[PDB]
Amino acid sequence: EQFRETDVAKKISHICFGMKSPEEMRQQAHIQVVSKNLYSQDNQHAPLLYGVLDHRMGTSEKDRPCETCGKNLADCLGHYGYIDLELPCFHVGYFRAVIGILQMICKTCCHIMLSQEEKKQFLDYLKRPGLTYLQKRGLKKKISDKCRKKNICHHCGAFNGTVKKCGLLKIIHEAQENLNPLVVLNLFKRIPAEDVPLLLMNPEAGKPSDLILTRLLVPPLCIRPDLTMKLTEIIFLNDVIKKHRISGAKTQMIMEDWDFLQLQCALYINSELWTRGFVQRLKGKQGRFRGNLSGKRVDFSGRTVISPDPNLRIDEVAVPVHVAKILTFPEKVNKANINFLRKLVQNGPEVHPGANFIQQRHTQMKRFLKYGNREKMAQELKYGDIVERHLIDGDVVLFNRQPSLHKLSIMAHLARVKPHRTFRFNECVCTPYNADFDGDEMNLHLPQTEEAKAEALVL
Amino acid sequence: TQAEIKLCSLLLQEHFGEIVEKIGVHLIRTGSQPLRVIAHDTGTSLDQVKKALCVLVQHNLVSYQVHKRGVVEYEAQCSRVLRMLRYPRYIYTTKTLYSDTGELIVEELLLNGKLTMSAVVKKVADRLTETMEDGKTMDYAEVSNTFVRLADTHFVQRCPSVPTTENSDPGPPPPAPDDGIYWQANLDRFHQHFRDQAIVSAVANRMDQTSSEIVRTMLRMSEITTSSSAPFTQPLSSNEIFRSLPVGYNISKQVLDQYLTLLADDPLEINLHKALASLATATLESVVQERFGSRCARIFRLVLQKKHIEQKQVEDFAMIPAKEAKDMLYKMLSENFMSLQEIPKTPDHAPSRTFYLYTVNILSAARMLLHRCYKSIANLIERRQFETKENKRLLEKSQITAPERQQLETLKRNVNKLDASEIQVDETIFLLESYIECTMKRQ
Amino acid sequence: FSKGEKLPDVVLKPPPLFPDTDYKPVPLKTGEGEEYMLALKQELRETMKRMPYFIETPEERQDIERYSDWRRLPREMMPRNKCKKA
Amino acid sequence: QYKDVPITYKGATDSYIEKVMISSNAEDAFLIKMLLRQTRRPEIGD
Amino acid sequence: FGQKDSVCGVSECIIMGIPMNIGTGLFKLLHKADRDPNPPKRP
Amino acid sequence: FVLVEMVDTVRIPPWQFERKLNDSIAEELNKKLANKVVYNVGLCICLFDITKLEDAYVFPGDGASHTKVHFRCVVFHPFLDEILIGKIKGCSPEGVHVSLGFFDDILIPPESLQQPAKFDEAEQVWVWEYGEEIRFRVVDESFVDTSPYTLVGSISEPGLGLLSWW
Amino acid sequence: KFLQSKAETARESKQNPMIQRNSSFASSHEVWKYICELGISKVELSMEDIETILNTLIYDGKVEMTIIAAKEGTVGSVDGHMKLYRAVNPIIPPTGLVRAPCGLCPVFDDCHEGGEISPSNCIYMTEWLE
Amino acid sequence: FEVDVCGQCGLLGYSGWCHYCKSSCHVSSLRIPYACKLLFQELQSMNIIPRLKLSKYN
DNA sequence: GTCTGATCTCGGAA
DNA sequence: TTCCGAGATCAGACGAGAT
Ligand code: SF4
Ligand SMILES: [Mg+2]
Ligand SMILES: [Zn+2]
Ligand SMILES: [Zn+2]
Ligand SMILES: [Zn+2]
Repeated sequence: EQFRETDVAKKISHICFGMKSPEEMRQQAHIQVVSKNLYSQDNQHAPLLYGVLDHRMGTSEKDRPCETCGKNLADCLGHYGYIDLELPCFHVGYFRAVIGILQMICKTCCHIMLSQEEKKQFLDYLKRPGLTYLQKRGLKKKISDKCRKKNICHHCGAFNGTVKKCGLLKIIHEAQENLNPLVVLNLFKRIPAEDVPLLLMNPEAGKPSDLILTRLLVPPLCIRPDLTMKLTEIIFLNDVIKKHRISGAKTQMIMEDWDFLQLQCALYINSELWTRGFVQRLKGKQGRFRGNLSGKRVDFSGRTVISPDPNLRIDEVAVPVHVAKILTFPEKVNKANINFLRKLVQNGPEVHPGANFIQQRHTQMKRFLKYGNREKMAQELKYGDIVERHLIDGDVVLFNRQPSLHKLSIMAHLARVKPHRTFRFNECVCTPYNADFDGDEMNLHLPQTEEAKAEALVL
Repeated sequence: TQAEIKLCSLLLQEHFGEIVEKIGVHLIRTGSQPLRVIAHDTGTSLDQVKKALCVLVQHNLVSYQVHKRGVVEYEAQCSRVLRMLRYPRYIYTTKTLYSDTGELIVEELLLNGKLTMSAVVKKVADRLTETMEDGKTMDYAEVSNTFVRLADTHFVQRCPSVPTTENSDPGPPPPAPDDGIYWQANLDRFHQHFRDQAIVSAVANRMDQTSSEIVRTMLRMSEITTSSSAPFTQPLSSNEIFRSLPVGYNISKQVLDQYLTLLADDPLEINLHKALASLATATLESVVQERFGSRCARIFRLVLQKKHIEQKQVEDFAMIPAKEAKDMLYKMLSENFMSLQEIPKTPDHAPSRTFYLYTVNILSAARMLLHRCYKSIANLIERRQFETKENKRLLEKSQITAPERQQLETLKRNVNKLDASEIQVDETIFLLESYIECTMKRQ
Repeated sequence: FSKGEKLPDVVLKPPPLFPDTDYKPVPLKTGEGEEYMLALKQELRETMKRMPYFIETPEERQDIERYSDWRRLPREMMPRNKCKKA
Repeated sequence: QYKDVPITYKGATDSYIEKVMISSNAEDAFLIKMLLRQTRRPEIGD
Repeated sequence: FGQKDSVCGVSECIIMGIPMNIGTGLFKLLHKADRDPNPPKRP
Repeated sequence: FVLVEMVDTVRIPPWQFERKLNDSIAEELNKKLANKVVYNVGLCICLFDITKLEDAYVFPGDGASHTKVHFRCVVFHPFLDEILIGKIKGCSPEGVHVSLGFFDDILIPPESLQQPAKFDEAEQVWVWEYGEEIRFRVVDESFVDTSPYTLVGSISEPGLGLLSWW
Repeated sequence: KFLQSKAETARESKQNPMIQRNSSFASSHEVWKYICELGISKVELSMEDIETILNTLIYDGKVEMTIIAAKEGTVGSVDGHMKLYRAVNPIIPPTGLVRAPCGLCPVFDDCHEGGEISPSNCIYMTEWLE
Repeated sequence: FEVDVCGQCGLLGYSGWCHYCKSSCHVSSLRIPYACKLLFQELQSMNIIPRLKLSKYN
């Protein structure tokens, strides 16, 4: 009866950065966010109804599970929702590329102003077997060189000019023509797929029609537990653009709230063209790149004041008892530390050579070894399972003095559990740390896997 | 023009096959591409690419030419592939202008692509005799008579001389005596002749019956002396107009001369530039009439009157209320018919400016509706692609319960409602594409 | 809150609609040819076959398909009624 | 309807209460202030 | 641009959480257990 | 029955490093591909041979040994030309159920083609009269996963005559 | 001043002499009326209860300039002050029609494939096919 | 962290199957830091789409 | 609150 | 005659960590 099924994880080979056309934005989202400019919090017991926090989107609190999965906040990802912008508006991230394309393509036939030779000269360049980012961004200069010299096409013969970038997020083409994002959408619809690679947009990633926004993905609720406030400010304005069309108003205000929606869509991305946006979550020493992807906070790590101890070997740090009872190393049970871990699990998390967590052999939750019988857990301890024994002497911790200026500021050390709350090391190894004992503190990480224990000790 | 490429994927899928579509549609997507490069990028074996290009050069969809590298880069012309949609209409006007014999001449010329005279007359000697009475055999000499009779009015033109490059192979393209020389159909002559029906129906349904016939006989005697790139017809005198009138008419010369100076002086204006320019706006106006009622169509004609005089008169010049009117403007704006505010000259201010004036631009509203009509036939064929694969169980039962048969007659009502509706939107393409080709220089 | 109820509508109904199956009488002639050539273009020599089915089939065996008056007279006239270019 | 929000003393070491003051603030709402002694002889690190 | 980057260096393998190939991840390790490409059975 | 050449990345955990690989992979691959129908392939049974075993990597995580293994496994897949011999382990009024002997009780014959005395009338009547033979006729498998059986067969019985038993 | 008026009641009254058109025969030039249309505007149209019995040419000509946009005759010689050639002619539609049910729907334009609005199952073609 | 992407159209699909292209077959779990998953899911929130193309461990 | 390369406008010349 | 040099204005950034 059973049919075969594979259960195997994989690894990243490459990342192909692309866009989603606004028909792909809709069928990668589970709910419409056409609902209220209010926060979906109701008057009584503030629940969530259709809003901008539908809960099929994500989860902001531990008690409320999301609806499109059954899972709670812990092990559920985000799910996507989408809002429909009434009037299409410029994406401020791709906005320099829209002027970069409207300078290349004709403003009447939507072909690139080139000969059939220069096109074939550049398309011969693009089918090179070796292609770099340098060999791409070099061409987009050169193709915008030869196209911003011409004034008559070869494919329609109509007359083009310059694209001058008037003001904030507006376009002027030479009482001169103004290209609002309403006219840009169908001009980018009429670029041929012949001329899509010549603007260097790899069309497997995304065609130029989706540089501007007519739908918009709202981020899931699990990655926003103040950017929600910028989303409801859109759907407020997405009704003001919906009401005033069927209400009757002069175009200098319907072209103003379209301008006000143009900024508000752009303000949700960048906010320095008060509330941070999606740019400011990826920027500076606080954003996700420089501080959450590289410089991320770390478990099993402590920090005290240092004091000298010449009576240690150069390779040993004296670790306090109270710290060594907290920082734990998962030492798996392997026929040589079975009697040693049995001897120390009877001590439990109060005597220092002891333990405070046992996983069973199969992901059973770590059994906090304080409440139960330790001797019943000692005898039932078998091979394979994990014991989180204390930081014992002979374990490999690694220092760091926080202004790390050279390679020697992180160094491994064997760990001997001494009787105090200071990190005490030999004073010969203090000029690598540039550490005097005038109240200086320095951190102590504790590597968990056995592969990262040898990489500390040897290297 | 991605929706255009959506149709060329659909048009080849129904006619020949799938890999001849795939290698075909990729060549539309990457252009001047050699034989080995096409087989490597589509992931197709080289034996099937040689066959697929062989069928594609036969039906004149892919053209080959080498310049510098000594390696032939094939190239597919996009706008030819959509002319397959007009194929049964190309059959029909050869039945109104020629007999059943010559109607079958342009048929197997459109079907099998490149034909010699020695083959196509031999084929219609099979098809027309098998439908006629045995013993009353259709004589082939009348076919050779009507074969040249098509060519003297230049409905069939010959293939350009073959390059005969080393990479190209002569043996594979012909399908297996005399050699002869090949030709396709002159479908460009049809696009004159389909335009000839377009202007004669434009006058007859507007001016009078006798006004249109003198337009027809003007254009029927100006066929070979012009081309499609002619900005207007060759100039004629009124004395040969009285010579070229049909024998059904009896009108005196001087009364038709009054109608001749009447027909020369109109808002319509034979100015072939103004003719397709006036017929395209009626195609636009028949779409807003189709979609937004006569009230919004009334303000749609108002912007074709005044170029940049708007929103200070459109509430007055149509007398409809300000609430009801301004939703019609913004619906004409949001669907790109009303074009835009190209008059604002106050600097960088949506609130404070010299007041934005609406203005229709005829070509941006043209190229969109052509792109829309390309999108439309994608939704037509894909439905007929949808309803086909389910009902295959009961097509061969005739070759059966009461809901089983009832699904078939609701299918055959549907497909015949779809397939007829592929052609009624097709006449909007040519009426607008000929307007597109008439305003395009250097092509 | 004024629109915070549901997806705007399942569909939006336009009070004015399409006219008819326009040009009703004469496209009976083209309309059969739409279906006539499609009956003959698919059943033509200028098509391809799924040889990937036969490389997919390892069950090949015998007895299955997987295993298995023009009345005219001579003449010759070659006309240049057509263009002399390209 | 009552959920208790117990104000607990975290610390690491123990602390003795010295004073507990009871008053109204400006908007009279019964403020209560504790005061926790702790004596530390200066050991290694200080 | 449709930029397909491979994941190499260290500023991306740290972001992606791959063991970087610079240093200890340059080579890779095999095992030396009892194995051989064996003969099959006659069918 | 038919051989199927297959390729799998078989992970030996590090407490089996005493045993020889080609045996200890084979003990894993039997636990991976037994009684499991592979879609468009058939019902895998056991391991025939390991035709090529390549070199035992050990990855930066697990510490185990991952050998990519080319092998051949015998599978069950009727060739649309086989007259099999099974047993009726069930009778439904729409059609009989035959089962190959302790192999798979998942072969479900539709019954429309035998001699014009055909009905199953819910009192377990096999056939209205004039081991059991079977002609497996079509391949039919349905991939199960669909949201957050599977080799069924259709089995015929023509005018064989069945000289021994009716 | 007359904003409380429905000229859509009067658009048919300035239309129905141009639908009948006695003597459609082409015996002569048939240079056709605009002054008699100003003549029928001043004294009496088809019957209707009208508050603005005062007859000014500046308030009565405007119903024409709407009805030209509703496909009725252009102006020939209105450059004269009161009386000149003033040629006019009611324009019958120069085309047939050109649309389909799918030309009507704005939101249904989004689809491009089987998606949430895929045309393999749209409501509109299902409605049109009966 | 532990995340599920799919082979074709490679994008974050929750649990057993990916919502875009509901076909559930290509979906193969990755192992990733959560902060990188939060990068992908806030990149995809604006129009930058990191389309991962996986590969098996060699 | 500068330090920054880029990218836009002017102008004098073979 | 056009094109390239030289005049203005514009960017994103300006160390670790700690309580
Ligand atoms: S069918 Fe496809 S195209 Fe025609 S309307 Fe419905 S959705 Fe738009
Ligand atoms: Mg110091
Ligand atoms: Zn969920
Ligand atoms: Zn141009
Ligand atoms: Zn997917």
